[PDB]
Amino acid sequence: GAMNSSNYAELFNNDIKLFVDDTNVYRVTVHKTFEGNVATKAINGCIFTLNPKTGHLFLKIIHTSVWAGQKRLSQLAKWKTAEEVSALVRSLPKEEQPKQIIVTRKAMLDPLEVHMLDFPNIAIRPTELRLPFSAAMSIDKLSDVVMKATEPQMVLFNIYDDWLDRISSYTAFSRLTLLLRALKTNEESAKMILLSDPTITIKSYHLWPSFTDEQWITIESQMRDLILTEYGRKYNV
Amino acid sequence: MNTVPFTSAPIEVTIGIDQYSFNVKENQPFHGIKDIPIGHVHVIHFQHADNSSMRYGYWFDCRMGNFYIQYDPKDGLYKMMEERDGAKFENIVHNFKERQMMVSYPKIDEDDTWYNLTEFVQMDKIRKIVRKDENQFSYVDSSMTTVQENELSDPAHSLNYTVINFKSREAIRPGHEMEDFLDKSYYLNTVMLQGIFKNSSNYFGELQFAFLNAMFFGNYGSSLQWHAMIELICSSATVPKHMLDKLDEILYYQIKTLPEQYSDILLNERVWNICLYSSFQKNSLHNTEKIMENKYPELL
Repeated sequence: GAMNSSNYAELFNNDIKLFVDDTNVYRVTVHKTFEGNVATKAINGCIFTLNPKTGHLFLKIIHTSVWAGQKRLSQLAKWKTAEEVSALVRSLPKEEQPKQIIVTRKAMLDPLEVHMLDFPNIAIRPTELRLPFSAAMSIDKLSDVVMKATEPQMVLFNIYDDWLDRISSYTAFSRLTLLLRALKTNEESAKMILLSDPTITIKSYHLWPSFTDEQWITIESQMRDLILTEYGRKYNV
Repeated sequence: MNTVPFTSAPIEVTIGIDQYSFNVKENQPFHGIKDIPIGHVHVIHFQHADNSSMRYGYWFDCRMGNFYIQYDPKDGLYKMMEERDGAKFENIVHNFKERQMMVSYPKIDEDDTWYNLTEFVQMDKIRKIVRKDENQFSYVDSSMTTVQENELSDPAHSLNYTVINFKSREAIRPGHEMEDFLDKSYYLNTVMLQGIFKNSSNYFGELQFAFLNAMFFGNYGSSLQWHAMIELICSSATVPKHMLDKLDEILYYQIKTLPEQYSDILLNERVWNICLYSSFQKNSLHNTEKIMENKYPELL
């Protein structure tokens, strides 16, 4: 059934699984028209499909051309997400196919179940976790590839860089969710924490800076402080 | 007018005949039901006074044979049986009628209720849903499961309703996932009507039979099938105008007949709210919507 805090270790067992987050598939700017009405303009989006054990990210870029002359775009976006996840599963060799797909939003369940009828043994599950995957577009190199796309494209990343050489996948996932939660809560302050020190850079083949183990402890503490500081401002507490 | 004589009534029982019901006392001199209208299927149904568990009964058509009821003290139920000897049967019925030991099917001349509930129901279609080919009549009870219920366990005692499953490869053409899930017209018109039922009459016959088994036996699987066949039409953007007009009549008479005090167990809130207020056909069921709003406004 639904994935929660009771079954958190399940994310890092040896059964292949993917998280699917559709938050950034359909993205718009809202603006005034010359007549003083309001209009939307779509910008490029992405499906965020992540193996939480390996860090493998299947970033399907959704180019604005897929919306052209379509109606009910917020509904279509869920079905287009399910279509592309189904296509990704069919493209993988059998031994690489997931045994479970966890959707971050319950509105993805029926569209994904219907697209995956051919895969009755792949479980489609919701989660009770509030995961900050919407903040993916705050990771500069992911934002850059989405915005530059001139056509539909799939780009493969490891969202953990080389962290799994030093830490477990449980710890890597905890670090990722803390970074993404901080970027979601106060993007400018989170990016300042990550990039302020110019002597620590991001390798060409990485997404995050090349922090030592002790520097990651400092960064993680500064991210927790940012989240608490922001919670104190929201609620005046 | 045809007759279903009873050997005796050895146990206290409520007897149903179609939408009517009569209480019979233990060892009361009751010997059956006369003046049953020719031209319709009928159902004769039972609920024992000393154990309201298992409602059960028999679908039959007096045009297809001479039927009578006899209590079986081993199996503890009233059984329908066929009498092949015409002259014996006529002689028993004549004797019981002369002694006025039979109740009369109490049809008001103005009253089209039973026709309106069974318009599309035919015995040959009942006998394909309820498989017992050695009898011309069909036994149904409260506990019998459907083929679809058994998929999710004795197959010989099952209701073989047509399986309807909105999240099945039968309902969804590869490549038309969103189209077929949001608009069930393909599934209704090509798969079900053209493919399985052959015509709207057979589809409505099964829908009407499902409703009657739900109402008369409290058969849960029958209730599921009735709602699934309503929802499949209401969820289709493309339905022939004659089918919508007829569905409105069919449902109106079903909602009219339903006991008021059974609405909480016989009516699915989600399906009815969807069909009347959200679906493609939300504006196509005027008669049904008016009776539902006036009789069961709490469900909505």
